[PDB]
Amino acid sequence: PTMYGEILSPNYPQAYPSEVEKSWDIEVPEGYGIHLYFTHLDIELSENCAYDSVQIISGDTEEGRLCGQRSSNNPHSPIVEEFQVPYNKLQVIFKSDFSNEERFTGFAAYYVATDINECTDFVDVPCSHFCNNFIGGYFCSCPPEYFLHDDMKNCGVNCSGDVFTALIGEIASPNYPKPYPENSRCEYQIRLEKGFQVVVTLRREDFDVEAADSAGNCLDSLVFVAGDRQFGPYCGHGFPGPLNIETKSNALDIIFQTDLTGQKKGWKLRYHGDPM
Amino acid sequence: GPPGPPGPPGPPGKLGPPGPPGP
Amino acid sequence: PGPPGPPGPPGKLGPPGPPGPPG
Amino acid sequence: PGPPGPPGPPGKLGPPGPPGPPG
Ligand SMILES: *[C@@H]1O[C@H](CO)[C@@H](O)[C@H](O)[C@H]1NC(C)=O
Ligand SMILES: [Ca+2]
Ligand SMILES: [Ca+2]
Ligand SMILES: [Ca+2]
Ligand code: NA
Ligand code: NA
Repeated sequence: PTMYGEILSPNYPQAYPSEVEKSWDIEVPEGYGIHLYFTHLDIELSENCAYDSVQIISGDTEEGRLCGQRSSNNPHSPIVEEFQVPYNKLQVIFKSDFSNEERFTGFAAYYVATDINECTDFVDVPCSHFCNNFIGGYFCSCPPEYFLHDDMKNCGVNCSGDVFTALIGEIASPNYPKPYPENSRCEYQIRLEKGFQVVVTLRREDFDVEAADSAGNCLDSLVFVAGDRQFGPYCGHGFPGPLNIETKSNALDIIFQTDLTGQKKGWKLRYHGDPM
Repeated sequence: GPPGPPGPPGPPGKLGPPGPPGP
Repeated sequence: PGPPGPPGPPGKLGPPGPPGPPG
Repeated sequence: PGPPGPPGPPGKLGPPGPPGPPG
């Protein structure tokens, strides 16, 4: 694994021998591409470069097959041919046939590792918020009070952990009645004694979450989990479900999931305990 | 302006490889 | 003036190679 | 007028020579 290197034809800068087949394997570290450029090219010319040729192979396709004699157009650069590959590995193959009718001094080439800008070089940006490119890689960052997920791609608000054991309580989405945060997963847990059952009540006007898509799928959703039984997912302007839910369980999980865009007022509910 | 004419034909091919050995 | 013309066709076939070795 | 096109590619490789003598 190198950052730069040099590739010279056999016996350069003198003439190359006949019937030779030399190969070089070029490798730069991960997170880099390769800029390969020729500064000298003096090889026997033939149709399709069949006799003598220098070959460039990225992945396993052919980037190019060079032969003939060429000098640079610019006096500001000796580069005659150049290749830019988005891969970290490359192969160069030089071969010559049985005879040279003239003095052919072969070729001279150089390669340098080129940084990949993952934030711009691709169709999609691999970060929910801010993408930070550096040399040899990249990293994602988050706005204040947002934290990076284990996938190191998604940023989300910390709104999980609060366990409710009180027999009566109220629960609301973050910042209610101000808009809820985006790209977040909020988990609320209610734990009562055995003999009691969690019953959730809320007013219909106390629920405003982004509406479902054209296929009825909730992009933002609120769901109640009581073991195997399940209530939801709920979304839309106004609570579409029952305003009074007897969960038949002393333990209830409340999960509020939101995507990247489209936030609304949120929700506010009350729970209490009924006997079994 | 008026483009140049199609170039001349290339040089003749090089000598063939030496023949096979004899008996 | 005008832009460069196109390349010409290929040249004539090369001469036959030398005779083989012995053995 | 413009520059005449670059000369064409060189002719095909000559055929191999005849077989040789025998030491
Ligand atoms: C979020 O806040 C809670 C306190 O409410 C804390 O226990 C927890 O460690 C914080 N971070 C995460 C990832 O839950
Ligand atoms: Ca040759
Ligand atoms: Ca990078
Ligand atoms: Ca949303
Ligand atoms: Na050489
Ligand atoms: Na809210």
